[PDB]
Amino acid sequence: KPVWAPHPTDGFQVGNIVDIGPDSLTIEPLNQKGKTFLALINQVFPAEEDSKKDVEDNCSLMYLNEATLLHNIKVRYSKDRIYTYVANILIAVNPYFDIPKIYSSETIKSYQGKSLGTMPPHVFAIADKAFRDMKVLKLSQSIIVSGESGAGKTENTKFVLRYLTESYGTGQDIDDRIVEANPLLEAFGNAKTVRNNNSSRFGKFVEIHFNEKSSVVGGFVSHYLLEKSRICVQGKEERNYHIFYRLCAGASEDIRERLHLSSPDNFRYLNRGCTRYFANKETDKQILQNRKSPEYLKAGSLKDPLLDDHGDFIRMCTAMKKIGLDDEEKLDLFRVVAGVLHLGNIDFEEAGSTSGGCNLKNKSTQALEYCAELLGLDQDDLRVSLTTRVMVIKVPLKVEQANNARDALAKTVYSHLFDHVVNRVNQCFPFETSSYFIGVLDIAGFEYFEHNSFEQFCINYCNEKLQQFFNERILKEEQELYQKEGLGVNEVHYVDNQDCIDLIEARLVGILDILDEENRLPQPSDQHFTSAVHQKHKDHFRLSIPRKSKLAIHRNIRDDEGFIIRHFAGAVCYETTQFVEKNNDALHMSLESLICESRDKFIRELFELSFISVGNKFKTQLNLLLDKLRSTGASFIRCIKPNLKMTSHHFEGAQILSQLQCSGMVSVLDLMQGGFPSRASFHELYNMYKKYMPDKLARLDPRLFCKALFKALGLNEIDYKFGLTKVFFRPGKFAEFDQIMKSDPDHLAELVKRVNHWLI
Amino acid sequence: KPVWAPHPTDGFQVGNIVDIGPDSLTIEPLNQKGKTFLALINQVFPAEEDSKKDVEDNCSLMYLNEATLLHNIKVRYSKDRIYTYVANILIAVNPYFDIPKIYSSETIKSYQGKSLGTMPPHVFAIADKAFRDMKVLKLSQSIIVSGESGAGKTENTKFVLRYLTESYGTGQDIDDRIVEANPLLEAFGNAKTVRNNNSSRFGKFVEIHFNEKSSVVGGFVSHYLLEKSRICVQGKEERNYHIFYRLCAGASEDIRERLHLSSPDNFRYLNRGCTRYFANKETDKQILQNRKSPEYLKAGSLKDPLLDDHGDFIRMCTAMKKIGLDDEEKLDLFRVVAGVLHLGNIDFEEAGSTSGGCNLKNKSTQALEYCAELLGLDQDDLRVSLTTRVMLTGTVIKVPLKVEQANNARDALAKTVYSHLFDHVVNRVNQCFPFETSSYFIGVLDIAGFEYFEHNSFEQFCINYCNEKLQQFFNERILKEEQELYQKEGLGVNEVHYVDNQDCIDLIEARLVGILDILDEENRLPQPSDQHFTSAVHQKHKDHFRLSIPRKSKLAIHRNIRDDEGFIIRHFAGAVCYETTQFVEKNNDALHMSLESLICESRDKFIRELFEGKLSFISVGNKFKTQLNLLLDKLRSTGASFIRCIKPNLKMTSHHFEGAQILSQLQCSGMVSVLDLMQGGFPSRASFHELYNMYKKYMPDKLARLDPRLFCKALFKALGLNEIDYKFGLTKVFFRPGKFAEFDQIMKSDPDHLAELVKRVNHWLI
Ligand SMILES: Nc1ncnc2c1ncn2[C@@H]1O[C@H](COP(=O)(O)OP(=O)(O)O)[C@@H](O)[C@H]1O
Ligand SMILES: Nc1ncnc2c1ncn2[C@@H]1O[C@H](COP(=O)(O)OP(=O)(O)O)[C@@H](O)[C@H]1O
Ligand SMILES: [Mg+2]
Ligand SMILES: [Mg+2]
Repeated sequence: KPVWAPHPTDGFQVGNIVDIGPDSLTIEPLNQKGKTFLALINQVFPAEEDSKKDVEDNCSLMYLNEATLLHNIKVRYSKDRIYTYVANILIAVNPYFDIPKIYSSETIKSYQGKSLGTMPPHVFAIADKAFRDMKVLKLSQSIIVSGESGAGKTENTKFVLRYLTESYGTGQDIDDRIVEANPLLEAFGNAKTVRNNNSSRFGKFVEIHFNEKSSVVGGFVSHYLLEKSRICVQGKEERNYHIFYRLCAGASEDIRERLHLSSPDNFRYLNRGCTRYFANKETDKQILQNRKSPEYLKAGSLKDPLLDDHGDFIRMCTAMKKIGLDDEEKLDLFRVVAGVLHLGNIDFEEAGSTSGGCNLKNKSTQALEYCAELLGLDQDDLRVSLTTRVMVIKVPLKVEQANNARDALAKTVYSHLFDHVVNRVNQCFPFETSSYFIGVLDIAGFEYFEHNSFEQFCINYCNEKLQQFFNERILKEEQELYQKEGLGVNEVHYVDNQDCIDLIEARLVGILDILDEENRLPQPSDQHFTSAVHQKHKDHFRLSIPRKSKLAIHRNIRDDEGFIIRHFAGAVCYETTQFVEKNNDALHMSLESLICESRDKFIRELFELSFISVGNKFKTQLNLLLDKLRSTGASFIRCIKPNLKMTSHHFEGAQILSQLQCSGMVSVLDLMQGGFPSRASFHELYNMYKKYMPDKLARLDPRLFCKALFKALGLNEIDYKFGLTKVFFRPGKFAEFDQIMKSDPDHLAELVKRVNHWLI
Repeated sequence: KPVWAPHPTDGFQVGNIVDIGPDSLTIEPLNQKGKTFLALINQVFPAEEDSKKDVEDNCSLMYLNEATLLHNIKVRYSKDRIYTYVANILIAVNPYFDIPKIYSSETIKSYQGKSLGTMPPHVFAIADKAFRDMKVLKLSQSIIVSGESGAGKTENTKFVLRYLTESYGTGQDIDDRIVEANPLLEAFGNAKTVRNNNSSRFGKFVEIHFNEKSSVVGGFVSHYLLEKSRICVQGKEERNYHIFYRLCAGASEDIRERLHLSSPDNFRYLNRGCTRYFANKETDKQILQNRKSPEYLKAGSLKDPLLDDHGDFIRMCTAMKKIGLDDEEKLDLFRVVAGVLHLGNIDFEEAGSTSGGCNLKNKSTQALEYCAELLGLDQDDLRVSLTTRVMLTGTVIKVPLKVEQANNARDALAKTVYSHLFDHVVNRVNQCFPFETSSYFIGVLDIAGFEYFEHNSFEQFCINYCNEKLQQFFNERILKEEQELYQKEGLGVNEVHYVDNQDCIDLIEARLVGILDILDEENRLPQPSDQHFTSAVHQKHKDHFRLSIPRKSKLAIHRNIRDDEGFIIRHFAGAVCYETTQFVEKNNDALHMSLESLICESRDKFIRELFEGKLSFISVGNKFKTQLNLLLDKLRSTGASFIRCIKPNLKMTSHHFEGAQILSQLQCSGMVSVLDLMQGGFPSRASFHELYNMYKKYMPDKLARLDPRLFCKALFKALGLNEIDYKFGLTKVFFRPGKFAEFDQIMKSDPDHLAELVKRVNHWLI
């Protein structure tokens, strides 16, 4: 009798149905006899009889639906239980505080070799299940950690890597080198955004490699789309990459003087964003007064439970030394960071024309001197390369063009530094050969804002391709297997997004190749690119002009000023201004030659028609990643952001429900509950027990020995289902399935004995 | 200067640009000063300076666009010139009257061995180009004749076959035999529809086979999807297959009495359609009064320039006798036709409570007697098989049928007997021109043309799915492979992007989730439902570009159709809304075992030969998919030539060019896109190495010393070709449209010809 009905902020609320209408139900809310509200019949759900209980696996609920799912994970969250299963899929709700001892070395040990369901839900169990599948099925594994910005993807990725390296690594300098290399990646690739204080501005796939003995030999980090625009400008509530602030706050006085550093407000590439440090009462005392910006002295430090610019610098330097980076290497990295900062301080003024173009302002001499010294460049060569350009003819630049050459040089130098850092990290844990790998995927999900540019376009392209993988693995392949085995499982359908992917990535006519065409034209134009997209995709369902938008804020955007992509996760209107500029990874040959001919060996090694497609380079990386994903066994962790305020114990029902809906988790609740996540063929099960079986058992058809074995083990006909060639085990039966699958000879003998006792 | 701007019925109208706005052009129509209309900038095209002229190849126009194409086709049509090229593709506009001597034996001879462009555009030239390619390239050929219903596909297919057999045959009756057998195929496979008085209700692929000497050895006809529903019921403006009317109108009194025939109004399988004969003042006098239905006596005869039920019967019988069918065989065919007619006259009535079944009405005794006698069946065996169904239970037992189920068993038996008769007729025709072995073939494809009506069923669905598949072959061969070749050769030809029609194929034939497979699933269920099938289609294909619910239709006649009662398929040739009622029934080719056993165990040797507890199910859709994939493998393995037929109006009238209707066909056929791609296309090509090697034993040292490309350049220049006519690629030399004659001269391997051209090069080499 009480049901779940919609609630604007809680998602659902308890009530009683008092009336019915076509398409509607009248709901009386709990302890409010008289008051009523209407709801569409498909928005009203049965509730669990016991409202105080919680289940570890959502598949155990009497009624599995979006409302019961939300309530179950709510109750668990209020008891600081952030992990809950949906069969072998994990849901992780960001606690926004450190829950005591749930990631301890003791907690790690307790999860080792334990079947799913034998221990409470946890990321450690997902990591252990991937290890056991790799070890047993002799197949590489993938762990996909999904969710919105601030959901907890990066944190759960670290928990997976720590679990695997601590458990299946002997305990060696080599073994720790995968975990210890992380503060280095975050310093150069993470930054403070409005949604996350430690936002990842690059995607990653971290592979832990194993030998034949299922022991860690080493690892490999693949990185994607480092956000270039952040290098030069940030919003007032955002910062540039952590490294700049860690170096400004933590460097020794000798380092600060050698790099000519000062408080962040002195650098153009930092002073448009927030120049405040992450610090507490203690660490603020360790930061010298000369490193503190006026804003930091007025507003105080930024607050975060773990981020600390001074502490993170010391930790970073300690990690660098432990993984094998010497001081020379460390100082070379800092020199480039400082060089990039001084570069941003170079200002230009119009020349008297007469002679056209621009000059460096006399106030920029000191910045020019510092930048050229740190980048090992000749001062006049840098001065010339920032105010002129070559195109056959050398021509002067206007102020605006000079500001752009300076910003292009900074973005390219920094991006090349990040690539060096990722390669250097890979060089700490290399391996001659491996049998298998366990790969963890940590990358930004589908996103949109008021104004959508190339960055959003690239990320949303990635998630259109990943979505196809998710649909194919969880829905298409799973339901196909049930069909081929004649299990009669109720069919769950999905919209195929191959055409959406085609729109973007089709050869010649794909958006990426149309964009490439534009970059190779004599007069490249964003308007011309956008027109060529609309002209080449007239009848297309997925492609629309901005004037067809539902939102009024887009109706004034011209046909040649944008496009609407009807993505699987919802329509996104893109403003196409600067798509041509952002699509070029190549530095102009005049700037390229200048930096390649540096006096510094380190700088030259960063760089060891100027056009390199950002979109097509990314498509090639994405396809390689997708080939690895498709060739491996896949495990999924869906991270949930509980609120928009980074607060603990603030479960926002409506916001959480929207993520459960949008992620597609709801659409698969009935598939997953009425599914069979564990399976084995009757022949392989029979062949494994064959040498232990007596004639009475051996004479039987494989199907019949399996039947006898399951019955002797106290399994009911509900817990499993026999197909044509395979036996299938329901969710919540992983422990029993692993007991049936255990190949240990003493174990095989022991079970044959149980069968013999059951037959008598 | 005057331009082409849109016109609602003419497609385009000539006008002058007087103003310009942000998205428009203000047009003043010709000779109408002061009057104006707005058009989108994208919809206004340059016109040819000379409006009275016409060009034989549309590639010759100064401005190649849809408006100039339409006008060129129009001007030629007004001068009774129904054929026009788009390089090596032919456009054929149905004249709807006999143009004098353009298909004469004299016209046939004049096209023999002539290169494209040397003679006016004509189907004979497409047939000759296919012959020359087969002889020279040692590769089988296919001629694809496309277009909607009434466009002229069947007529142009006949012209091709007559040309090839008359030109490249023995000279005896053996070549004529392929042509002479046709009245037999049309009598059994063609019928009067609202779009065409002689509509083809089956698809065909006619192969003319050749020996090593490129001489006709024989032929082979492949047939696809004869329409089953027409055998039993037709609309008031349509008829059943021609044979029924030809036999009713032309049979001798002894034949009429032996088959117990009468006027068409006496048969259920004819009296729901139009029972009027095709006749003129003269032939109506040859039809006896006892053959004439009340409707024929009231409304008079049906009018057609060629179709005549009395005359076509005599012609059919004359053709049968000439190709080798004796009277025994002829009478056996007529007997089955009459047996099918009498079968339809068997009516049923409720049996009562005791058995919840039915009985034959006492008024149906005579029909039962006649049917059983003509089909060589026992009367009581037929009575039992039409009113009962055998079931398992494991003892064999019968279960009574309800009236509706017995009407269906009767109709299933008629459709199966008739279909088996048509298969026999196609095989018998193949037996008239067999061959032990052949080197190559020239195949002509004449499929049932794209058609839609007020109400669209499974027949239209199957027809249009096939018309779709052949548009995909055209797209793949002309618009895909062509541009890929130019790319692989580095020619830098401007890329043409067309809307593909593959997504529509996928929707229909995709495994498991395809419409054909979902329909088979439905037939295999305990309670098969059309609504359940339609729901499954909509559920598995959400937001598809080619799938839509019927209420989303543009036409008012489809907006009251329920979601589970139909679907809209967006075909390349225009959106079609299908009513899905009876899709499950029409998708079953199988006859229930009781009816199958009854017809296989006939007393008649002819009937038995027509025919060689579980579910009786054979998929019509998947059987058809398998035939089409086989045909498509054959097409993909041959050199392809295309003829695009155009229907000028919806009234079957001559000298009525409907611009808007014609333009729509030019758009939907991909001709508008082909024209674009020929602005820089190269339909003729050859390896310069293979070309150099062919002349090497004839060329002097001065030329032999040169790089192959250089001898080729010397040869092209010596032959008066300009640098604009040709283009060198990485491995091939390419020639622009309008240079076929010159390219064929370059390619001629005849040693005397090779020597003669080397002499021309030596004269050019001063
Ligand atoms: N399991 C967790 N335990 C403690 N704090 C967490 C946990 N997961 C996330 N957080 C907090 O939330 C922040 C955002 O998490 P993060 O992994 O960076 O998100 P994402 O990578 O999805 O954007 C963290 O920096 C941390 O403060
Ligand atoms: N070239 C032609 N010359 C004379 N009559 C023609 C010609 N093409 C077609 N017709 C007329 O138009 C009718 C329809 O032609 P048909 O070839 O049967 O069309 P389709 O097979 O494409 O539906 C013919 O029966 C004939 O009356
Ligand atoms: Mg992250
Ligand atoms: Mg026809």
